[PDB]
Amino acid sequence: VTKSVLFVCLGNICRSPIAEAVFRKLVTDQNISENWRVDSAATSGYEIGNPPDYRGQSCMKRHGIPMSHVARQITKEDFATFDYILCMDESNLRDLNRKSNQVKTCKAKIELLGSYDPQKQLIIEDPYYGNDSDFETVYQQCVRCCRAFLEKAH
Repeated sequence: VTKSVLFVCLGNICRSPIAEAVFRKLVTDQNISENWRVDSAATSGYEIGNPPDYRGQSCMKRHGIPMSHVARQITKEDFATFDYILCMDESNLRDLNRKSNQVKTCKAKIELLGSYDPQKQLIIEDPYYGNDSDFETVYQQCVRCCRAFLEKAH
């Protein structure tokens, strides 16, 4: 059957849209995009409707990675339909775990995306109050973690 992954951050503007776009390009480059449902969402409603932070778009454009998204908040349905929910920081994880204990069906495994990093940079830190170099770090983390996740899901 199709496999699915939902990347999650607080606002779904800085971090999770990059993770989604990196993963989608990885599976498309490996001829298996059709086997995956890939998405991103927010724990909060703070940015609903908005495209990714344009600093993130600038970073993705440098790297040649297509990125298009409209921010949305995670829903109770997403816990039933996704195989994996991969989030950025421990505050996301606590939030997601709280929301997941409010539904009947939680198929998803809920984990830090950085738990996949061979370099063991566990937290993908919010770059909103940082600079271009922070978005670049987020990017690099997502490239390492997404490849590892694709090679062997936990």
